[PDB]
Amino acid sequence: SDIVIVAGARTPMGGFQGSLAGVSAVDLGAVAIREAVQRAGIAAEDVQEVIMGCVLPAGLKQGPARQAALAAGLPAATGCTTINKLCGSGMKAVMLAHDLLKAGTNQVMVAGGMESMSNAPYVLEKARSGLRMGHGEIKDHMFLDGLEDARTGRLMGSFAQETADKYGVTREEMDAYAIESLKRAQAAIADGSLAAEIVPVTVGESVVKDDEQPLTANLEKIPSLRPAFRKDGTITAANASSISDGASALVLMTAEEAQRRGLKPLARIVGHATQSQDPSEFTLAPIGAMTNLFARTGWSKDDVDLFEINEAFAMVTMLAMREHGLDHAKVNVYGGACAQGHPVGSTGSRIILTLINALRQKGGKRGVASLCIGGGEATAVALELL
Amino acid sequence: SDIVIVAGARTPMGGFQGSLAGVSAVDLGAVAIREAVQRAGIAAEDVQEVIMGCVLPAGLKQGPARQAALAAGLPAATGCTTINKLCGSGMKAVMLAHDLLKAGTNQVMVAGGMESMSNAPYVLEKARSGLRMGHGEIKDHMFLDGLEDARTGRLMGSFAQETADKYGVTREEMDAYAIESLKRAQAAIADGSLAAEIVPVTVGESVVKDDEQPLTANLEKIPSLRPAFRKDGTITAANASSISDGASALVLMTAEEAQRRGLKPLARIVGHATQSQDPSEFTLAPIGAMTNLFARTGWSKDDVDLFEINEAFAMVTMLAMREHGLDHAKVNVYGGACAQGHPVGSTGSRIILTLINALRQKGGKRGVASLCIGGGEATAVALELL
Amino acid sequence: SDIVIVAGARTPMGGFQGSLAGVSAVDLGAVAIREAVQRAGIAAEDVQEVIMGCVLPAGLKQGPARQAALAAGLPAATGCTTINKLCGSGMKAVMLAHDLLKAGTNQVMVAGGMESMSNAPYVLEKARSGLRMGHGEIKDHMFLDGLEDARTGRLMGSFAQETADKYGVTREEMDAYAIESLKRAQAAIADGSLAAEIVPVTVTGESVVKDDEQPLTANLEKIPSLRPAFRKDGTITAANASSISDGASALVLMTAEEAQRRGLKPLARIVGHATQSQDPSEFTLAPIGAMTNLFARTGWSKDDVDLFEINEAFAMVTMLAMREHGLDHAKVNVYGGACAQGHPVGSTGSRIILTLINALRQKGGKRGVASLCIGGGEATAVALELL
Amino acid sequence: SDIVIVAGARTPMGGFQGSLAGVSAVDLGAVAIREAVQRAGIAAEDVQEVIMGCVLPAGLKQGPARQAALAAGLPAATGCTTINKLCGSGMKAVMLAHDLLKAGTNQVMVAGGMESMSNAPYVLEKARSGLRMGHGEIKDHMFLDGLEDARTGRLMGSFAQETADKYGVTREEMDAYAIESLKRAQAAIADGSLAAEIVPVTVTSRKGESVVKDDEQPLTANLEKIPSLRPAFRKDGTITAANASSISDGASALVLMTAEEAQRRGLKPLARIVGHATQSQDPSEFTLAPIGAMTNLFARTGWSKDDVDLFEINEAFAMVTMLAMREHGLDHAKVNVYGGACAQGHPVGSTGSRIILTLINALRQKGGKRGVASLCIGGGEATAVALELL
Repeated sequence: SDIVIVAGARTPMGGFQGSLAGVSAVDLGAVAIREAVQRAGIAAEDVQEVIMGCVLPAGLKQGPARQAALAAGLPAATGCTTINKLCGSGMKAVMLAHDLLKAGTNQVMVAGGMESMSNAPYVLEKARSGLRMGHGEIKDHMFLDGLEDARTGRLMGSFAQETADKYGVTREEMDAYAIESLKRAQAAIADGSLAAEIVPVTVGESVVKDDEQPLTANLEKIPSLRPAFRKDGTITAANASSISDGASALVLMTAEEAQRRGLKPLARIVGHATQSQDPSEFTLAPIGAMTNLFARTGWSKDDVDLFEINEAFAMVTMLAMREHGLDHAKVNVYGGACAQGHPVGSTGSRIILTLINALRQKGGKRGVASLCIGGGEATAVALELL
Repeated sequence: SDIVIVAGARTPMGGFQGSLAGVSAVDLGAVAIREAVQRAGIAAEDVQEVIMGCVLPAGLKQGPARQAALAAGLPAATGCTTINKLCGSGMKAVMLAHDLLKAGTNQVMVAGGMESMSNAPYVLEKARSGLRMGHGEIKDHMFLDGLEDARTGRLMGSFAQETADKYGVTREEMDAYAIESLKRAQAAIADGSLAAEIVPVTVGESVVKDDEQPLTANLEKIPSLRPAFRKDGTITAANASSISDGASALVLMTAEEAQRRGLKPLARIVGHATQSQDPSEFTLAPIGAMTNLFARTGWSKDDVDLFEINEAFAMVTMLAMREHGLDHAKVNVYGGACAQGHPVGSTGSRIILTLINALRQKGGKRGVASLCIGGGEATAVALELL
Repeated sequence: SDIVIVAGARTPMGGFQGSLAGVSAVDLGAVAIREAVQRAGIAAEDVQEVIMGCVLPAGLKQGPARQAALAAGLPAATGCTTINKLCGSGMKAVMLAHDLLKAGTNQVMVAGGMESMSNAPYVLEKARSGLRMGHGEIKDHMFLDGLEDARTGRLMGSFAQETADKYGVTREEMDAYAIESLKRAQAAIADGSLAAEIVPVTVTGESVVKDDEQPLTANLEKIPSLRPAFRKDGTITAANASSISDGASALVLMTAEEAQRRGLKPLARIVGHATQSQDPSEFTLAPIGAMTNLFARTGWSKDDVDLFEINEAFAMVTMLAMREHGLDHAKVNVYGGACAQGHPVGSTGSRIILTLINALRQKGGKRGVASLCIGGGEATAVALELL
Repeated sequence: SDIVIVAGARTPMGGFQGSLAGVSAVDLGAVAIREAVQRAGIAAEDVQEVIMGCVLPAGLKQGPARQAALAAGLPAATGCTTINKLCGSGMKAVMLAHDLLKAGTNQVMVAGGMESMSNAPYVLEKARSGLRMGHGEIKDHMFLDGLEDARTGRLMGSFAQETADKYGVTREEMDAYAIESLKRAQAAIADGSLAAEIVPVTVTSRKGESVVKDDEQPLTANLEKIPSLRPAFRKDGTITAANASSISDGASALVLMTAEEAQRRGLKPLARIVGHATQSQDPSEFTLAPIGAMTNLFARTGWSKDDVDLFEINEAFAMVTMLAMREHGLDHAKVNVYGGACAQGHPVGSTGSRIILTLINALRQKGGKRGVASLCIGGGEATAVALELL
């Protein structure tokens, strides 16, 4: 009945057209799954069902999760499903695995997420039936089906900008938050802290073992960047998370199944929760996400040692902290997406590994991971070390 | 907790650039979702969670399932996920919602699927980074992301031709299955047999109420047509399912939740199962699926009054009927995808609705629905009318 | 020194995705080059150089005039060039051929043009270096490289609209001109007057296209009620403007000495040619200048001219040229023009030369002037007489 | 009428997506023309007709030559034609300009060519009517309309490789001529011999505005790597990136007049054109066309190789120049004396007029009076020009 996380791994996150541009989302997935299975102390053959999140599947070919599982060396006998809950896909994958394990459908599962934003193709909406006469449109798949509101075509960024104005969040405040996340991401790379959640990728040949974007960023240029989403706005490239490539994966089991294998798992899942509201409000949903999780769990803000609230935009984390009265001391201790980027499919499960690793290395037992989700939603997971 | 299908609705199936060509996957999902909710005798605000099948999301804009729920008239408060288990997607959405109800995450869910194969756009792969020099491909998204093996580039039909040669299934055998399926579909259209599962679609403004492909098909010429996947092969455009457009949604609840609302559910989900094996062998996966399903539930084929076994190819239903010793008179009794079409996102849930309709009208009680899946898989669901 | 047209052929003019859409511009040029040379009574090998106009060469493959020449049965020893003087490309082709023969470069040449506006591809401008991120555009080759002004991005019809207003031309005048062109073009097809200039084109079942498509599918009743085409309260329409069109044209040219050396009788002598170049916004007027410059160099006057071919890019082009030069509509485009037939951009310039010659032979004149306007602000004119 | 070259200029040659990638073919055209009309000591207005060679006009907008002239600053009264005779376009523009001048059509013309191979777009053949079902193609305009045989679809390098094989030409021989072409091209750059023929081009980068004054490829070529380069056109071939000219960006323009019109203006022209010739044969034998073209020119002019002080025989491949030199019995010390296309590159639309400018300049500086300029042409052709300094 108690659902435990046995092991996991994430690739480095790559800059846009950066260090993982040579690697398909499927191959990044395969590497995370392979490593998570190996760390979990089980053979490939034991994995009953795979669920992998992926927001941008055009050009990935038939069954991104299925391709990822086989190239991870999981046998044909492992059934696979790819899921899209946008930004939250990765967490939603861990939340479906969780419910399937409590439903008694399976005993060992892989859940996680993958994105190569660098390899999203373009689409021709009128190629098939004919353009006929006159100039036409080639659509960016990542903007069209990923980053843009469907009803109004506006980038999630320009929604984030109306909310930051509404809450009196400042240019300097969001830059201060984004600088601090950068410093923490740099410190964490430098002292070897992230090694324990990372699996290197090899791409003539070359090993990417460290998050690219925080080792390339210039903290000095940050107060002078142009507003990214609205003329004379306050949100920039640096105080919003960057387009990125990465994959993440966990092995979940029932506790009985861990113990039956003689495995000591990392963490039990205490609960999960979902908040859904107007798309315009997506950056605020984690507040809702987390108040639902507190009510379901029994937990309050006092019970939690560490939080991972994803930095989709600096303002998302800051307003969640403010509305829930949290200290930046307890929140994204190793930095986050502003410094490292946001591979939308993967971040949802990635922040769940990061939370564990930091609970383990900083000496906590209880954590909450949470992120906002295009279309106006947010997921949250409550977690205890064992 | 017992898990029940309270109500369900399916659009007509349209042919490739046919009757529903003017309607997006999202809008087909919305017609179906709104009508299921209506038929369940609840309000839109009552649906806590939505999961919808969708194999080809290119061009549909952000969160297909999310756009469908909201255009259905479901509030922003209902949370939404899009899933992809290829031709299995709609059955997998119903399986996930089943397991989430058993886990106690929700009490009311909509699950189903939605495909506009007509409106699948074209994909340009290396445009983003630059083609640099030399010619390139522009990929049919439907082919690349839907119908072709990933590792080989081979259409699933090419795998089905192989398997059928290997099992000694002949052209006249496959065509005999195909002519019978057609007469069942035509009869069922003329009968008014399928008025209870269908919700019409408005595209002047003409209402589409009937499956068009069964009506347009030339029963006469089935044995004349050229082979599809090999110049001397036995599989044709008519003993394989056609490209089509459609959607389908069910309302699922706990037994207790339908009882509290004083609703009369249609059916109980007795259980589900998945089978996964080599991609080249996907056509045979339903045999293994139906074996896992009898094991999981203690059912036998003698327990089953009616089967709905998806006719992705005639040879898939003929081989599953050969290996399980089934009567054709009890399989796909209002026809199937050889006559009607296969909108790959929707068919998995569609056949669950069609199985319940025929059990009610033909007066059985116990039903099995199963279908094959790109990547070497099949899913299976056992239900019982209440 | 004296320069003669020995013979020629033009394909029918097909509509946009109409009768010749299954045929490439290279293959339409091949049909017209082949028949011109059969009608001249010379061997493929007696052709020393080819010059073919083609405004929309993208997707046509290496050397459009080279391909059409070879497909037409001409040997590899015949040198080929492709030219683009926009709408004038096909007249200019004849013009360069005339000068090369004058200069002693060759004794026997083929000159004309070809266009498949139906087969014009789409172009993607940044796909080589990278779109990087964001929505981009896919550009209609026919519009980007043919029909739009490069400096403004404005359709030629948008220039034509402003000029027609400035010169006091009305909806009713242009529609009336364009109904007359329709009636002439239908007459000439039905009574067989165009047979002798046309080479039929067999398509792929297999069938023979022998008649210009567009005058036969035109709705005369709708003309007066059509929406303005290039400005929301304009007078110009799809009907009194020329339509996108497919086809090709080809003439054999020689010095007079070579004609009599081989003992041929040529159709016509070329008395001279002229070019008028001015502001692209004034391109509909440039023919007025072109004919003026021609009258100055030949020593002809309007009154020496028995028949005129003045291409109907727009009905106001021919109207304004007719008004300024004081020409009798009865002596101008006697078998109709491009308002009814279409304007295959690269072919038209040489086509009206062949039509002018057929018209003089059957209506019983001697002296003709072909002129057309050119995108970018130009115009060419040719002086002909029958022998 | 005698026909004189009064003046001309050619842009530096940019490598594929290199030094001139941000300039359109037309902007390179404008720059060459404007500098040629200035050096010719005439006014923009005195130019009555423009003929510009351009092999890849997709995406350049309506009337490439017309835009080149208007942007250079020639008035709207100056008539303009774009021409395509593939690799020979530039030279064809000048031959046509020579003929129209001889025929009395004009007294003052501009001829040349312009190519931006960097900025050639892609084309979708079936997008108009629609792909309907199944995977289609997106074609490289440079390849489809410039560099491959229509009939066979084969790259011009494929034919080149097959002719080299047919004649027994060795990797070593081909590399030895390319090593010499690059030495010549480096030495020409460094002691400023190319300065007189070149008009610099102004470019932009994230650095700001800079000036491109030099041919980039001779400067960034690795001389020592050349024997070690992989073959370019068949698994176990002899032709490579170094012994075949490179894809390139560039424009060139000449002012032509009748000798009378130049006299009338008090100008002193650079050279008279003594004649031109063309050779056409099977597209597979394009690399051999220059041999016939020169034989035909010799026949039309009454000249022999003994009358000729310097030659430019464009190095589309090392083997083009090498086979012409062997068959015409030519001295390599008198052929491509400032290097050629193997070192510098090959903007297909400009190279025909460019080499005529290089040949005049070599003749004034290295000495001599009489030159021949000849190059091969995709589709199996070749043009040649004989000219005399005045």
